[PDB]
Amino acid sequence: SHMVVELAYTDPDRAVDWLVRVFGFRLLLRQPAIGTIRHADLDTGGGIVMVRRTGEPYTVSCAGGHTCKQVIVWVSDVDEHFMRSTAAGADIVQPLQDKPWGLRQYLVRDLEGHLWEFTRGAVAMT
Amino acid sequence: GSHMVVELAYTDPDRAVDWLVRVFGFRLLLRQPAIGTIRHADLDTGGGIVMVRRTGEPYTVSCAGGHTCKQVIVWVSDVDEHFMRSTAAGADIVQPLQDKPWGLRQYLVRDLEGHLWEFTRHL
Amino acid sequence: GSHMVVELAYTDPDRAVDWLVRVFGFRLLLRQPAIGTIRHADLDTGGGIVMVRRTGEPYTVSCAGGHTCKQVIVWVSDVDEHFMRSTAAGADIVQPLQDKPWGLRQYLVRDLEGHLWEFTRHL
Amino acid sequence: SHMVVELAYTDPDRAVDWLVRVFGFRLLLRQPAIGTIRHADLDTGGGIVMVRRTGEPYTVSCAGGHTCKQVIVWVSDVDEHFMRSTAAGADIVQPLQDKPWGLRQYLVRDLEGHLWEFTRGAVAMT
Repeated sequence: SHMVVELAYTDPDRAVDWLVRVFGFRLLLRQPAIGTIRHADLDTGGGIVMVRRTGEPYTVSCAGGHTCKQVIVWVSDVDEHFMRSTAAGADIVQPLQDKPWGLRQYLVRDLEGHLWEFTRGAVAMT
Repeated sequence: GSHMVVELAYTDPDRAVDWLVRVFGFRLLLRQPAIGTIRHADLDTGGGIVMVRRTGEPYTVSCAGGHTCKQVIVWVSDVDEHFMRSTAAGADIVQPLQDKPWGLRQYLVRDLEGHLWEFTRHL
Repeated sequence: GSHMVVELAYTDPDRAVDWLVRVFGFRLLLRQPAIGTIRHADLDTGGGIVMVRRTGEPYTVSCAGGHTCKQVIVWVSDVDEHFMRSTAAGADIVQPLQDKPWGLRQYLVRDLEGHLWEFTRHL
Repeated sequence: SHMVVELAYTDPDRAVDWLVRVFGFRLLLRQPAIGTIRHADLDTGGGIVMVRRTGEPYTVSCAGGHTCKQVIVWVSDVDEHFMRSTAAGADIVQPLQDKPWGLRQYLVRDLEGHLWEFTRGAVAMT
């Protein structure tokens, strides 16, 4: 396979900071290294997303082909995640709930209104 | 030492693994969890891995959207013997084995979920 | 006898083939056309085929839409030696080689077009 | 990798017949075998498409997840293709033209308004 998820923000500078603080993401790579952000790769703890500016020339050759509005992230500890987001006063759309199909999850909007869903042996044959 | 992994979503991974092993002759490498219904399985094709996942439970971060039919492309050495096994197993043949411009010998089969598999004699 | 084929679109297939052979150690199996710039190339990974295509020229019938970045998943036997070659070639490392829950050793690299490649020590 | 292209029609019966006659497609598989069409696979001469009803229960488990409105088909003989479509009086959106990037193509709408685009050595190393 599938697409890399890419997110477009009016200003990625504040978005990167907001996502790291509220959602506990970590910055892996940023471009340019110094100054205003044109591109950044963030570890969500359930995979990486690309964040970019709405418009401009793109730094990545295959970028700008799609833009995601609703992201699904699988997280190890969803309660602690839920606790950090609400303590920061994020726009919770749906409070943390057990779903009678073996999942617990919540919905939340980020600082620019994009919807995020956060949700929670081996036998090798030979 | 390298293996390309192709991720495919199935409604019933238990039945999909069984089907894929029986019909295509893939080999189960790994299943998760150990007990009960499979949520995730890795299958060796002999040249690449098929990662079977339950619908709605992708391998990594994803954008929200529907379960769609995938086209899978496979090169095989003996496409005639391959077609004969697929047919004997009762698979749904979409395009029967035929010659195509150049040296191509290929056929097309739909799996139990509806994914399309194209098997070609090394193109 | 089987080989899974993974199709990937590149703006400059000539440079992509060169890059992929040099950086990842893939092997050129086939190029089309014979003379001039490559429009299509097949690359052997040792366990699966990468089909390089020019952007806007897909392998088969398609729905209209943009050129997007793909995530490619690869299992490797010696991920340490693999990471050392990628780095020496100057590839853009997104996630440096690290241990992850279970027995996982993986890293992530972006290719010249921007596709993401995840290399893991047999998961 | 990519999706199979699936097309939804108000009545697939007429659509299948129309596509075979005007666009020169060939029916590979139909469901059910007898009676009204719920599902059909058509060879376009540049790959296969799935055609189905708008709604209903689906016969294919992975179907109904997407629906394509604009299809791109690569054809060996685009002039003959163009000639057959116009002789049948299909809604040509864009007449057959050489494009200064090495391609010749035309745009055309089908009987239910979906947009179709029709467009036109080996060295093994080892």
